Amino acid sequence: ILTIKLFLLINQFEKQQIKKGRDITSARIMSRIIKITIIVVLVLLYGEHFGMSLSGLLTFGGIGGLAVGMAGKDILSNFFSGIMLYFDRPFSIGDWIRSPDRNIEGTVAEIGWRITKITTFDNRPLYVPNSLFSSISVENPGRMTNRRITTTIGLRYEDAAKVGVIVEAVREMLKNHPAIDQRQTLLVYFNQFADSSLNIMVYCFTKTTVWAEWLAAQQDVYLKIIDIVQSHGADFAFPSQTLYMD
Amino acid sequence: ILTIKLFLLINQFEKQQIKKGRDITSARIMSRIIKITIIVVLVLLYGEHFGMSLSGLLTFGGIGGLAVGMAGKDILSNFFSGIMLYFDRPFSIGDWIRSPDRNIEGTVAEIGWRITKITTFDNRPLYVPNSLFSSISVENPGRMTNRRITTTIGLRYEDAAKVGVIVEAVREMLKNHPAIDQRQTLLVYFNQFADSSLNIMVYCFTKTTVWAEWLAAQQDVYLKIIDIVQSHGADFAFPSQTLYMD
Repeated sequence: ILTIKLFLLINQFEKQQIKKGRDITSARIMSRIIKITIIVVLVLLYGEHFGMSLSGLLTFGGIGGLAVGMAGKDILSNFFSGIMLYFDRPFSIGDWIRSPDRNIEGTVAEIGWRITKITTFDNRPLYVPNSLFSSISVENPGRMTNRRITTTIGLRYEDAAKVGVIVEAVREMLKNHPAIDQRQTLLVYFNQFADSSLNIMVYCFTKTTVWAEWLAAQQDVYLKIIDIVQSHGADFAFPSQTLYMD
Repeated sequence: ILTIKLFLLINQFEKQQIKKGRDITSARIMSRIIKITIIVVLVLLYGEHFGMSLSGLLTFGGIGGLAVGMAGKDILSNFFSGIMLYFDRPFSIGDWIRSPDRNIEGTVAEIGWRITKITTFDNRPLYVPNSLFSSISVENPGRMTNRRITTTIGLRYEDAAKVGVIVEAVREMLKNHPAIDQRQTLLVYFNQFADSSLNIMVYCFTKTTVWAEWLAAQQDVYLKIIDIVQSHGADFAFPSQTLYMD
């Protein structure tokens, strides 16, 4: 009677799957698989009243369960990480996330039990297995407080007498710029002997976090830097070489 | 009687395989393998009425099942991932899919219990084990909403006085182009001091998702950009060098 009840239940499931709309052969194969699995489980559970030697079933079930346990580790790990994400999540829907270990960059669209769906920046869907969120570092640029501007000014080696005044002028310009956050790091220093130029680092932050506003402020700063450099008699350096001719 | 029944059943299977058309020696070898496997399973299951010490079979079966369990992990994992794909699939037949972790690029042709068959873009079949779809990220360009156009305009360092007007002209041209989606990102800014040029980024989207239409729109935009740049007196920059002669 137990076998009849289980068979009728999975038969109802099978016609349910068919009515949902699916290939018939696949439904038959899945129904079989469930049939054999249920039969094996019942035989192992109900194998003493009409059963066998109590040593054979132990070994057989141990081998089968051991093989199944190592075979299904990844599928179960994904769902376990999904439960963990449900309880403790480092991001929310709509957050732009990133990782230095794997390519998962994009904005979160859906968080599921098995995979997370993320919209990339070329408008494509990306499906990430949940287990990855248990072994890699996740960065959240969507929760940033400032946008950083970093650049290098490469002057000619013959402009060594004007490095200090140029550095001071650039620092003053950055300090008086209305779009620059004055409570964050602000460094302008000459710090590198390059192959063909003397390099000056520029390192600052903007108040805004909007993409277009940050880009506009960066462009304005770059143009002002060009004007400052060219007004002091210096110039930017191309790659240079010394040629000896026969 | 059980052994006779099983032997006759697998013999019928063996002649079935032969009639299907296959090498005779391979069929004999497979029949043997099944013979020995069935004999071992029956001995371990039926080893108490005429059997042995109830400690030897436990150890023997444990060792055998442990070895078999670790030996067959990959084959069973592929089928488990096939079942998972049957129930929860991130793609469908005819979808162009991709992955940043492995080379599986192509359009899905068949989804099976063990492997997935994908048609590559040089018209070749590729067979991907199903377990890969449980540990890697899958991108679906076949479900994209827009096609992206990104490029860089490199102007000469002597064209620094015309960057703003060129940027404004390019932005206006992109804003008035009938093939550009105006509800998506649209950025045109000067954002890089390159080695030999000043770089302007162009970043926009098209309404269409068709390959040929997107390529045609991109070509039209590129030609218009060339005309705009050349009409303002600027020019594109080749790699440049400064040479000092003895």
